[PDB]
Amino acid sequence: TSKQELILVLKGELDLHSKNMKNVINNAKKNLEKYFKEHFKEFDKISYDISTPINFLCIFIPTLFDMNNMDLLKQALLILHNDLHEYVE
Repeated sequence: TSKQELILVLKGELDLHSKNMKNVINNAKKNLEKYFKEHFKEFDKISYDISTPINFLCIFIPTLFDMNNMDLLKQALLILHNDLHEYVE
């Protein structure tokens, strides 16, 4: 029903394992359970993908939307932002 995507952006100064993908799995997962552990049972799924190693990241968070009130992207927008904000590399 509802579809959302977060245009991530990293750097090409890496040549061994990308923390980007690991950042989504750590968040998309931690966030998911966060709703299941805090709210017991919610309604929202998260996914991600890589758009060329020398271009940009393509995040695709699939959510039905209904009882979220736009309070789940706070972590997604922060994780990606902080990633390209300071460095965290």
